[PDB]
Amino acid sequence: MYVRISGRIRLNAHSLNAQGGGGTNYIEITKTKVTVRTENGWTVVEVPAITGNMLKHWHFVGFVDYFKTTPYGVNLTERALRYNGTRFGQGETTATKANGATVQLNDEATII
RNA sequence: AUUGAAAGUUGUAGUAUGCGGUCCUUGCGGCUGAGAGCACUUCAGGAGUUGCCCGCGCCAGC
Repeated sequence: MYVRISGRIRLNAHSLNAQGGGGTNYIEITKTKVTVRTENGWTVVEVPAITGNMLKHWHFVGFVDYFKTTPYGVNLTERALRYNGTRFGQGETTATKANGATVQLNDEATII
């Protein structure tokens, strides 16, 4: 099954996907350039935006939440329960399941 | 079909997690919209005008 969704969302008073850190004063929101008409040739304007990484991570969070309750919820990484998106970072060969069982990252079949 | 023929610089990644622009504060105290002032002074509801003129309580009644 393949599905595609596209639409518009109203959204006001949102500090989503800021730039600066917590300890730094004046946390700034992310900006991105877009190209529009303005009843003449093409012009680029800088507008607030939310990156696709943020959306993908929150989809991951929702999927983990809705897959935990299923009877096959044991088949999950321990990092997933922590909402940790770092899947098999640099410098490791084995991973830990949700129940504590170890899994070897040798073949894709067993991993999936 | 030619320095030629095939050739992903690629796959995973939340610049995040917490945080009262807050606590105290009389736009308050005193202050006559007050004192002097005739809506007064002179004015006939007045002069003239018949409740008039004619009229049997009447004739027959032992």
